[PDB]
Amino acid sequence: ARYDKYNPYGGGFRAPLAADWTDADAGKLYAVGINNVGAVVKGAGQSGVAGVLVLTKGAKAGSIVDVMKFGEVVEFGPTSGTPGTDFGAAGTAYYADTSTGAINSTSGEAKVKVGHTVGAQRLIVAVADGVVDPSPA
Amino acid sequence: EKVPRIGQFGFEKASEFGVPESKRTELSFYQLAYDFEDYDLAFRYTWKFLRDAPSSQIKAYHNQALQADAKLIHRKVMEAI
Repeated sequence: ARYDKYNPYGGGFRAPLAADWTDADAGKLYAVGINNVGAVVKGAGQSGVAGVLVLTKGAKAGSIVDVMKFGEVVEFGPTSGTPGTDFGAAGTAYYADTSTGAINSTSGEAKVKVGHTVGAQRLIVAVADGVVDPSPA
Repeated sequence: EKVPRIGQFGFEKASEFGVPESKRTELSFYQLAYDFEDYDLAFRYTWKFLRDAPSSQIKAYHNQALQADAKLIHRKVMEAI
């Protein structure tokens, strides 16, 4: 995955990274949140899910990252896939697991919708306010 | 007298896509002034006294008022401290 359209004014925001992200995560997309210290963590923090993050290379804790709330992500596929391979399905909604920050097409009441795909490899990012269903039957 | 001051701000760590928080600052001041006051003294005579008194006593009186002035300014400078 890569950022393709990013808007610095309310489309995304600067925050410090809470822990090291390794080159094993390079080019993966995760959903992310803010911990009680004000730094970026995978999954929901205290904030709920705040946005999505891609790093093109590994990054150290306390370095600044650009979290995306609204934009376009290209070369997209599920977080469990391999970058530049195993792309998304065309025309479908994508959801974060709030615990791990992993993104896939399977909906669930406790999950957060992050966007939908326009053709297999492009995700239109537009992160929801909260979980799909906070009051199941 | 007016003594102004200005607030101050610092940098932020940069990033690859996003943009910085904005910075502002504001003025404020103290101010101080100097007091002012008026002081009086008198000589009074009867007509018989000015007819009969030596003119040297009047010059001696004028000189002693001009001394009482220098005493006054010193007290009011030391009171200020």
